[PDB]
Amino acid sequence: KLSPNPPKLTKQMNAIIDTVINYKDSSGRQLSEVFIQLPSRKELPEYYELIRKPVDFKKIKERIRNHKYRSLGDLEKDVMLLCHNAQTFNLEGSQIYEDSIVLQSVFKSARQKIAKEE
Ligand SMILES: O=c1nc2n(c3cccc(Cl)c13)-c1ccc(C3CCNCC3)cc1C21CCCCC1
Ligand SMILES: [Zn+2]
Repeated sequence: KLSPNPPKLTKQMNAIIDTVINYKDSSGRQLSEVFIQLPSRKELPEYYELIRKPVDFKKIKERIRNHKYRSLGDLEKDVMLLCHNAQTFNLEGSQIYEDSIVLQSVFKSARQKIAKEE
């Protein structure tokens, strides 16, 4: 039986992503900043050539709003993809690559705290 996303579920998804977006490291840097929006096609076409399924946090929020994720697992898949793409395009040890590893962890913590699924 297909059915709409319960408002409870949508609110959880938004709280989890807000936690990830709002996260600041110990120096006060908001790690999500560069990841909110993809590079433009014009300025970085090689990104769109190398990366099969580009995604940014703007698109993830839109997919929540449009009820494209049907589960926390769907949401996780897109956040993991975002981070995977970062680690695909960017060099090991770069700030962006390292940040993406932290954000994966922040996501997994936020999901545990906010959904309490265990
Ligand atoms: O993997 C990413 N990787 C990058 N960006 C991403 C944005 C959202 C999601 C992901 Cl997963 C990435 C991103 C965005 C904008 C610029 C800039 C914004 C300022 N003018 C030039 C393009 C750059 C980038 C890089 C690629 C180039 C090196 C830095 C990170
Ligand atoms: Zn891959």
